[PDB]
Amino acid sequence: KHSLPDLPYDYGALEPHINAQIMQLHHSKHHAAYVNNLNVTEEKYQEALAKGDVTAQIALQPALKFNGGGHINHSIFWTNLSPNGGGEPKGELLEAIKRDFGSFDKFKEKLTAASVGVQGSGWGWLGFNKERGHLQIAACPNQDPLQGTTGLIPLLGIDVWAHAYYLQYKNVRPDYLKAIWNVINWENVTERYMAC
Amino acid sequence: KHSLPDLPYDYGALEPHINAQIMQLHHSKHHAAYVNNLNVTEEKYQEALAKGDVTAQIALQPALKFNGGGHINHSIFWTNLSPNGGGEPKGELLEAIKRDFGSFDKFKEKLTAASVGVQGSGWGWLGFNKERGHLQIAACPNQDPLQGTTGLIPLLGIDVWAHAYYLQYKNVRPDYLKAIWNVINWENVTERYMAC
Amino acid sequence: KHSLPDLPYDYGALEPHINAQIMQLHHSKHHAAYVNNLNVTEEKYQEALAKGDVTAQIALQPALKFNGGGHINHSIFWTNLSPNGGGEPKGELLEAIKRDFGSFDKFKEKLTAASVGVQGSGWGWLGFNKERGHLQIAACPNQDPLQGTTGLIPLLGIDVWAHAYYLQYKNVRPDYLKAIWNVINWENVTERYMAC
Amino acid sequence: KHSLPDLPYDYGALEPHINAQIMQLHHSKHHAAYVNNLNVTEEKYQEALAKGDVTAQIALQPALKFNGGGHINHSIFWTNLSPNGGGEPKGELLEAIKRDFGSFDKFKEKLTAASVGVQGSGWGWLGFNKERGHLQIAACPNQDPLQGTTGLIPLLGIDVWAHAYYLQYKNVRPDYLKAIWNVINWENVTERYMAC
Ligand SMILES: [Mn+2]
Ligand SMILES: [Mn+2]
Ligand SMILES: [Mn+2]
Ligand SMILES: [Mn+2]
Repeated sequence: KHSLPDLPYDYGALEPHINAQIMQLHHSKHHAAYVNNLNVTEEKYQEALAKGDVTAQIALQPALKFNGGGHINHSIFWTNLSPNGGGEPKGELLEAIKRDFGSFDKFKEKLTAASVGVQGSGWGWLGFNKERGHLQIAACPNQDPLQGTTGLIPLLGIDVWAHAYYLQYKNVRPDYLKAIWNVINWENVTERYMAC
Repeated sequence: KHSLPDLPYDYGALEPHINAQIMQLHHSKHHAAYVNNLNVTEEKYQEALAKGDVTAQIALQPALKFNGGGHINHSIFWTNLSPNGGGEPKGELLEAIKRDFGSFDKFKEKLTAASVGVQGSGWGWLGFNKERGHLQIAACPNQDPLQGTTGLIPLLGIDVWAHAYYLQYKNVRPDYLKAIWNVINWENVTERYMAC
Repeated sequence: KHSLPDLPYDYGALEPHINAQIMQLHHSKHHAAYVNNLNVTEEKYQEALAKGDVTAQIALQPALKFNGGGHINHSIFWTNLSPNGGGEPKGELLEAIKRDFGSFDKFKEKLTAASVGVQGSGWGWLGFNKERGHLQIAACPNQDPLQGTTGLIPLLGIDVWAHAYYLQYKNVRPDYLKAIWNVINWENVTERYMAC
Repeated sequence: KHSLPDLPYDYGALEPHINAQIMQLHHSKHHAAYVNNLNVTEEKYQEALAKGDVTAQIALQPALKFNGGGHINHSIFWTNLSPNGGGEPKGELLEAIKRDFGSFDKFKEKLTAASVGVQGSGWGWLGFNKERGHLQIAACPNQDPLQGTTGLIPLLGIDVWAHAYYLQYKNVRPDYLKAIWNVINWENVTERYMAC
């Protein structure tokens, strides 16, 4: 069982950067749909599994990756934002940032470039590479979850699906990316980082 | 060279089914971006080709498929719609429809199911199978063009990228699909069909 | 768990078309590995599902598809071959082949083309489409199973992984394809066809 | 056009690690086919580009990637091997390997893992990342070229297509990988490394 997580703010807490209408639809509609479909897919897989039905398992697994990934991605995203967010990180996170990307600006520039460049719906990720021990930027198609498909540990995600910005910024993703920086919860990103 | 095609109507000609704001953005912004990037990609490929630079050719070819496909898909789409559209087809097209899908309703039902089911951005296609000589429904991811990636001849396309309906129907694709039936130019679809 | 099925004949029963060495390697080494790995992966997957670990499930997915498909594909393949095979089929399978492909020779020409044209490792597939009600030819990459990833019901499968012909026909697949027609078990393909 | 490069040594020069039969087949049959097909595809592509036929270009894409990559990958591979190869590298390539992987043995352990773990046909790739400035290991499906699809500059390539080891090591890739370390041309990998 999986559930739709309650936000730690209210829908309008991020205005004017991300309007309340987007936050409400994104949470109670889009994320809700992924959780519901995820639960369905996984009561189905559990019975395909019990019967040893390999064909059903494999047919199931675009559904499970899309909805399961949708749940994982959005669950992290909500925690990645805050009405008291914005600014720059401090401590080991900032030290690591300029160590792997040169500076906070270069990092910001590369993450923005990765998110805006996604063809179609997708996500832009700052991740941690456990093996190599360094920060890394990656982009995922649709709702493919970062860790499950790449191995990298997710620290910060920028959702570039049209439903995350279109009603407010239309076709101009650059404006969407430029605005979100003001509400990123660097306190949460650092927590994620330290746990690695 | 490729150019942005002039519409055969004005932006508001399809109201209330598809509002004027969507038609304007979709044409002068989204389609325009694909044509521009397409032309860039193909003056680049032409010089990669002249130098025998295989690596550059292969690096180029997500760009070319995405923007080139974007141009092809939208160019057909505009002709697929009409303010005098709607209703049902007549002649050999309707005969072929119920012959391959049972009835116009079953067909309509399956095409709607294919479009609404697309994970992420994509297109739903009624196509013609030259080899087998029958109608066929297919769905393509992002801007992958039907013929170039499937071999099927495109007859009718339903664009399910959020930029084609979100401002008006939000997350409810079913409402978007239900509305578009009233402005489909069956006269154009039949032309496409007869040419096969 | 799953099991390596016994072969319906001796390893050297398909000579000279497919030598005993290949049959022995293909069955007792390759197919056995898929079963063993399939079981290890399923056990795994059962643990991830119990804990609701979506990430573990999504990460497990390529291992399960590859091994699950390996087991499925090969299990069908063994029954598709016979020392008393060869020639053409009779009954309605034959009429269906005429109806959907023109003639038996056109069918084998197209199934051979789909098999030889597989880039890298893969399978050429005669299948049945329940939706349309007709036979259809498809090719699958590596060990992706026909039904699970396509919806088509498998009738006859041709394995074009190098481990199925390289020792005997080297770089020449056409020679392999040409030879295999002599050991096709049409009785089995007919049974599979009458079942759906 | 493109050309099948001559081999820097005789076909039996890598014995007993890679027998003459494989080397002869791999070079004069497989690589030659990629070059020939690459040239036919390019000529083609030149015609489609002249006419501005986007559909023909997009349809041509898998043929060109597969053959173009085949030619690129194999051309690098021949220079990566030598009768006087084997042992370890010296100079800064060695320090870079220590710095980015810990030790030479950890590097070969990881490059071997990436190569043996390739599902189906593919390549294991040592590469250099110009953006980050460090060595990196990557695996590519079938004939997809490293640079063109990844951005990484190729230094050392290990071919795991069955046609590169099956005749000699059958189903056991680890034996093949274990053997190949004896003929690696570190002089060439060093030159490729110093160039970028
Ligand atoms: Mn989202
Ligand atoms: Mn569109
Ligand atoms: Mn096989
Ligand atoms: Mn090779």
